[PDB]
Amino acid sequence: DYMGWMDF
Amino acid sequence: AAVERSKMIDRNLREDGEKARRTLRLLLLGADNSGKSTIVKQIFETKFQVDKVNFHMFDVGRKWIQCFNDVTAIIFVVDSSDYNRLQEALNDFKSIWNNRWLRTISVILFLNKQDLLAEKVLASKIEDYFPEFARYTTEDPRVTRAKYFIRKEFVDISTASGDGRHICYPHFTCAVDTENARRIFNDCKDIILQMNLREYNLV
Amino acid sequence: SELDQLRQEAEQLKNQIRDARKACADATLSQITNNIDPVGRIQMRTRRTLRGHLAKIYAMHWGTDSRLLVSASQDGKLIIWDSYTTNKVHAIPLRSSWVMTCAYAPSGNYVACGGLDNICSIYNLKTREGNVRVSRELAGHTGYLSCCRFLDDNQIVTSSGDTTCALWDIETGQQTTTFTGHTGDVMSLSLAPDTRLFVSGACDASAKLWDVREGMCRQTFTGHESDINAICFFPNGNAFATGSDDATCRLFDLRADQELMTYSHDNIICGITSVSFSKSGRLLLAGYDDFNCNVWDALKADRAGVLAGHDNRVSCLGVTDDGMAVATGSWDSFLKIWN
Amino acid sequence: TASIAQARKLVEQLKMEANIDRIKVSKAAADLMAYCEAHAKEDPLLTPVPASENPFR
Amino acid sequence: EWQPAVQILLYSLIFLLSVLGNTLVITVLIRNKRMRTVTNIFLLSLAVSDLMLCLFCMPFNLIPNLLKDFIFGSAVCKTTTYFMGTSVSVSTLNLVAIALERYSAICKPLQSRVWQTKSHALKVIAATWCLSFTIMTPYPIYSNLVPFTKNNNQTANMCRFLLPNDVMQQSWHTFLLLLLFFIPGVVMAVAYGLISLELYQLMAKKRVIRMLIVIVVLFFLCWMPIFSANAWRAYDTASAERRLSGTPISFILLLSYTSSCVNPIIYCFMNKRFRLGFMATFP
Repeated sequence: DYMGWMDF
Repeated sequence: AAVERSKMIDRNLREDGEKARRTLRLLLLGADNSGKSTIVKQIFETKFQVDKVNFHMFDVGRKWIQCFNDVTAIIFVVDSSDYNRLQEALNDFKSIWNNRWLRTISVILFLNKQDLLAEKVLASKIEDYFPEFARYTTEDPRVTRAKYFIRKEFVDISTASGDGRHICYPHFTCAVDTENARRIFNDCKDIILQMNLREYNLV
Repeated sequence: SELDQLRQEAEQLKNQIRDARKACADATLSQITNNIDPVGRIQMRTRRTLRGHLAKIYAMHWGTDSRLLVSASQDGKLIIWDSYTTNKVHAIPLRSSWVMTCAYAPSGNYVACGGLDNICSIYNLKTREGNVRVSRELAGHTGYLSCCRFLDDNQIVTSSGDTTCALWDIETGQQTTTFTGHTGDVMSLSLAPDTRLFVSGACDASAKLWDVREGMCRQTFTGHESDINAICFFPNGNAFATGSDDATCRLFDLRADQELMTYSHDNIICGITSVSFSKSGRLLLAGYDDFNCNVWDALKADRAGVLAGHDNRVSCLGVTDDGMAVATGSWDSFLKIWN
Repeated sequence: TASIAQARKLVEQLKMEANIDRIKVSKAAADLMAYCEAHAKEDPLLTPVPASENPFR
Repeated sequence: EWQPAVQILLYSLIFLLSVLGNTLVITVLIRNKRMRTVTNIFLLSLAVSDLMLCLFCMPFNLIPNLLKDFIFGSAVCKTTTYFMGTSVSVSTLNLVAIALERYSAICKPLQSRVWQTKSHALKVIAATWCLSFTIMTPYPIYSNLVPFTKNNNQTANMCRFLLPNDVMQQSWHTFLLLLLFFIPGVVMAVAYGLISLELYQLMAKKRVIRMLIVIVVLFFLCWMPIFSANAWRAYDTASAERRLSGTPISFILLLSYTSSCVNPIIYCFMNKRFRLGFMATFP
């Protein structure tokens, strides 16, 4: 699934 | 080849606009009897240095005053010892303070030969020249009454108009005093600080 | 009793002067120029900006060829500009920074400079060693130099704060004539197109006409309420204009010995710094303390245009001998060339 | 005596400035008007020259 | 749908305000030559870097978080990731540049006359932009769409960033949060601290000192959350994502971007010398 995030 | 000359000239004119920026320029005002030449401790001109900051004074031996509209500070010198010309100095100080070209130059005000004022008051006819000195009420207490009255008259001219654009820095000086260079240095530090606050968007 | 008798005789003579002028006052310039056509809107723009000075520009003068000009700044540089390319042809270090005037000799061989130093310094441009040098320093005024103008490579006329004007022989370094009769400081000077006469304007609001050969005041003119800062001959040599702290300009004709015109508008409220005429003398160009320069129709007295583009006082102004450009200098440290 | 000496000159000078011969201002005015018309076409500020002829672009 | 509806309202508002504020500061500071001072050179640079930050961070973090997959191409994931770090980096050194310039002018007024010039300001501007474009170069390199599939059997992606091993990942995230947030915030706490101390050593002075305190507070509130989260993920990417992924990190990101909304307010619009510049910039 959609997890984590870009850094900014 | 002509443009290589123009750029080599524009490089030496920028190297000179820096040697200029390193120095603070001051104008002296006052009548004779003031001791202007004794406030000095190092168009006539003279140079001195305090805490590695370099200063350059200039005095001319309503028109020529326009040249000095960008100096850091006017040094205005008054003789405190006799009151026959005190009003003359007050009219002169008023004329400097309200000048169209000087609306942003702060004045360092030297009330000079204050020891001769102390001798004159300890021996003075002051209330005959200024009737509103009667029952003034703020060293000897009488000398302090005169000194503060004398000072009060100039600083009330200096505050009757000015809008906080420029301020007056009053001092009492004897001809024997060495500290005038430190006083000018501190007041230049304060004048430069006051404009740095408005230019650095703090106020 | 002799002091009083003269004083009454001077009052009677002064009254005669007024009657002779009034009798001569048959029509105003604006009654004569009523039917003509207006200079239209003088739309004009900056063609060049000269960026080298680092303090207030105080004065500028064109060379006789409409390329070269000299300019003076209170950074202590006198700079010679090729206005077509903007190249700095030369930069001269002045011995004192407090300069107020600069001039170009008609030959292009020399420039002159002075101010709060009470000296006029002459600089030789055309040396064999390739560096500009001091030719002579003219000492003898007891108050600051407000203006200077060479008649030829050996003769120059000067104005001063000591209320005089003087004519110098540059080779000997001596005054050939002193001109005396102003009571205020003399602020400006202008030599007639034939160089036989000059006019000077002073802080007592007088303008005076002088004979260069005979050393005499021929005529005195009055009308401004306040100190005259600037003066300029009209191109024909029969008239001149003045500008003052009055916030007006005046025009006089020498032969009628009186004011023909005054240039003002109630929105203009500050002093005039400088004046000059176009090649026809149909336009009077004036610099102001409000940072503008205004273009006046010298004959209809209408405000014809504005040279807006400086961030401080327009300190000096000049039209070229070709009539092709106006230079303006300023207290922000740039010159601009216009039209 | 300096005030009386000076005043005699201030009188002489007014004697010279009165001895002059003045013309009517209508004539003086008409000459400045006639001069500007005779020199009108030769003045690039009152009417701009084309960009080919203009030395400053 | 309430949390998504609030999230689009918040992001679109803060975007519109940060575009409007920075573009007005850019406009009024380019038109008014009078307003060209050492400080206003840094404010113009800052407003441009904040405008980039607004345009390249805000919508490109919102849209994938709404759609729950990265809709744009690999070139867009690369290009945005470069400009995000670049604009975030230039801003944090333009805010440390304004604090150290202000400190020289106010605490050493004579000594700073030697160097504090419009040319010196432009040296520091040029060096800051070039060093930001330089160090952010890993972002368009190692940021590539990572695939998965949705419950509708649609193919889906998530733009991500990954140095070649976990030690490089952790050391990198430690470097950026100690050179684009920590020290940039301790030098703005000691600069505005010393300025407040010397200035206080009176109603105008207290109006200045409260702004200096508000500046060091708003910096730590906007940036501490996002810089600490990134460090958490670089250690336990699993726990960080289980906690913060989806809606929570979007608000930590909005809080970060709100810096580019407040900077025009506190540096420009609060001083009429510029407010009048605004009145002089437009008919």
